[PDB]
Amino acid sequence: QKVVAGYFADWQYANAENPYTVKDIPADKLTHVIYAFLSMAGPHTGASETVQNLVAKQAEGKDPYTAIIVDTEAALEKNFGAVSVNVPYKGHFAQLAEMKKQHPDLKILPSFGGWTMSEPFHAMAKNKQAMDQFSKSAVELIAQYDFFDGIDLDWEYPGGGGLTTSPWNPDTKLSDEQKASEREAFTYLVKTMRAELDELTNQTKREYELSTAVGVGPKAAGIDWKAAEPYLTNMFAMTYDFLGGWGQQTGHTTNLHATERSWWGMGADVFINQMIELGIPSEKLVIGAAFYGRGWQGTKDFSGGLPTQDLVSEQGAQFGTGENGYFMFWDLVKNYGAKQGYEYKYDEQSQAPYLWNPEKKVFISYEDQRSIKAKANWAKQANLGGIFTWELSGDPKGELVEVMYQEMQK
Repeated sequence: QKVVAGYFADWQYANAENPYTVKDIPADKLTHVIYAFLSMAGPHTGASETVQNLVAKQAEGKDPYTAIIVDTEAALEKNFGAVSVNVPYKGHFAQLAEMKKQHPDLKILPSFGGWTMSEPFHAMAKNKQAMDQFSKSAVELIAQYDFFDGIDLDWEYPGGGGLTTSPWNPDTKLSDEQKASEREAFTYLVKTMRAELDELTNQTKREYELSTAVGVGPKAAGIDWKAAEPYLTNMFAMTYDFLGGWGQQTGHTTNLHATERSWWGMGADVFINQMIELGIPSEKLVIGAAFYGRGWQGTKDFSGGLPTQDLVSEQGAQFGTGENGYFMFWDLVKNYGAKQGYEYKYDEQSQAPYLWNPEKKVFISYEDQRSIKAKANWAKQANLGGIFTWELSGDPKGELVEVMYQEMQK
């Protein structure tokens, strides 16, 4: 029985072009739904003003580093439709409670953190009591919202390399002291959360999962996997965002196979193998697939052949699906076809599709049925735990979910 997991972004329903809700989830084809994102009462100076305000409102009258719902409008308030379960809230959470009733073998996890809300973890990790407050309160939160089956951590990342912790800027770079501190803090955190969840099981007789997202390359080395892995159920390997419009280096964002034409030798396979070498058991690792793409404009010295290890562009694409340089799968399918000047290409060696617009010199790296099938078969061959996607709304018709399910469970 393999993991087939989908992240559900809490904000996507509000896009009138693809107003994706819990009711749109192909729950019969998934083993896990991961709700993104919750946080804690701590600093979010690096996030939008909107998130900072929401956090501040939720933080009021709570102890520092209490686990919180951030977008409570989405989670609890918005009426997405009547349900059969007897819960006093609406929002996505009522829909999730209904979904759990209708699909009782499905696991539903909240995810804490993500790119823009990882910042507070760094403050939290400086104090044992802060970690203990987060752990206790996160489990209290799922105890209240009892359709959840555990907790997913998305701290990007212990040892830095995240939004507010770039190592290449002296202003944000973590000291070596801070990196060692955070390495030990992550082990403590998962040990403490696992014991808290164990206490919940003493009370409810239900099993709960504790899982984490895992960054690639140096982003995985910041955790002591040999010490931490016993406490963790699954490791969601973020084998995407290898490249994107934040940099000029152009190519595959989520290619299965590293090749000689990979920028810096990158590929999912090499990164998953590295994770195994660091001590994550293969059967716990879940390979990451994308229902999005990333793109560039002003791609240089390229005419639609195979991408190479030195391929650059003037800049990230100054357009996207609701944010520049970021494209949802559905948008690519509907609006970036041959008739719009974009030629479909497939790098068979890398197992990755890409679009090339010769007239606009636009290169888009993405993921499709072919590459997802390749990833799922590779996952089976590598004795991995399964496959996951960021994120479900990219595939409104559930066509890519169908491939994950069919290929991962065959």
